Amino acid sequence: GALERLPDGPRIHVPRKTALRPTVARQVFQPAFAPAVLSKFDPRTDADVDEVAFSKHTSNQETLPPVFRMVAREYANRVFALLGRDNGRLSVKQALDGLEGMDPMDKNTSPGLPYTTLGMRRTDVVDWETATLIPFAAERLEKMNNKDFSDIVYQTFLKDELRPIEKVQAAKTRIVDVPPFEHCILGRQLLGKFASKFQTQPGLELGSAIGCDPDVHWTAFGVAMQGFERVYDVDYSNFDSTHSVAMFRLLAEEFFSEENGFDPLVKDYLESLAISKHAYEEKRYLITGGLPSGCAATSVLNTIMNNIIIRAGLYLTYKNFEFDDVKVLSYGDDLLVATNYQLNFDRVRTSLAKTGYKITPANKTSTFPLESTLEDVVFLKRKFKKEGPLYRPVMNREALEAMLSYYRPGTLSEKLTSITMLAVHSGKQEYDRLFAPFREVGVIVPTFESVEYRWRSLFW
Repeated sequence: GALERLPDGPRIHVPRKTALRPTVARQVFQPAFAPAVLSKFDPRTDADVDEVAFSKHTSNQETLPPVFRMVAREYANRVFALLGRDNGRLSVKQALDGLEGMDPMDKNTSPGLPYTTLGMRRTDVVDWETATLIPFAAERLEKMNNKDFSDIVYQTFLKDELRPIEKVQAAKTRIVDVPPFEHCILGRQLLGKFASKFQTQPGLELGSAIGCDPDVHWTAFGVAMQGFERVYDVDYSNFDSTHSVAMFRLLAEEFFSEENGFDPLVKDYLESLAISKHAYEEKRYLITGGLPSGCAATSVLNTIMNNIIIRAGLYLTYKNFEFDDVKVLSYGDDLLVATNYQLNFDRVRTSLAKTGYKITPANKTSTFPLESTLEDVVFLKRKFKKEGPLYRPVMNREALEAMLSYYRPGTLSEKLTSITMLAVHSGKQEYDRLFAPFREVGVIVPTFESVEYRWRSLFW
């Protein structure tokens, strides 16, 4: 129903071969993670990755009850009271360069279709100084400006990454959707002003942690949450399903509305995300519902949706629930609920499952605990460790060991450099244990003290 097979087109190349290679650490740590299945003939699975990858799109939740509209409206009122309603569209130059609260558009990333077929890059289709598109791209943009997204095709392929061993064996490989470059430019034009503002004020008050640096913001987040009796963690991750098409409609008319300062065309842009045409080799699918991965605004949209959904679930579960009975901190599929009340998220899970949404605990368990505090929760694979008046993001051990066990040739040193800044919060003994396999074989890795100094100095 939600996945319609269109007529075939030309073959867009899809990578069937991982770029990931094992490090010296793999044989020591032996993680229950490995490169995702990219090929029909992978011996590590019995399933067909092409069938399994798209199975989530075969069914989609048609409708949502009235409570979702009510929560979206109220969440919108709180956001735009904080962020203001100056959310008009940016110019193409402004979109390319970016505003104070956001980076410029990456010129090295894929231009999308049909440019990848013709062997072109983003720098070929636009001049970055003048902000001038080539005749073909200018016509495409003007077409979209007339509310017509008819010939926008997302370049779709399998995501080359580490997955849990269970997902490898079931061929549960994630999908990447790359939109055309002019679709990305339009998207940043329409939502970039809001986004830059949204990503620069992460915290409990906004309800979002998007755009945070965990090194600094863990203290702010932690300090705001420590006064609450309880903090629960919620995971939205679900390979088998995607966002309802109805959710896009709610955001279009309750959140990203003209009354909240957005351009008239946003409704149509959001529709091009909700119902999208995707190219996967020769095959062409029309997919109803779901968020494309490669859209710059994806993680922001997912964060907002999931914030709305958890309160909707609470209203659906508890007749006497009120908006301010909890505080929410959302980041993509990860969510914290801070409250003084005792809440039963097993019951909330049952309520949300009636609307096609799955929630699980953020940790290993299969059931939600009745009691949960700040010290118990996991958020972006990190716990909250108190350090005087500060909080530090202590990353899960299995996560660190998995990251250290594989790499991409060429970028090893900068991967290890990033991991030192994650591993520092686990203490010197653990830090040295994690990097021991590398410097036993002669690799120089920054000392614990050098990286600990850097973090400490952030608050002096």
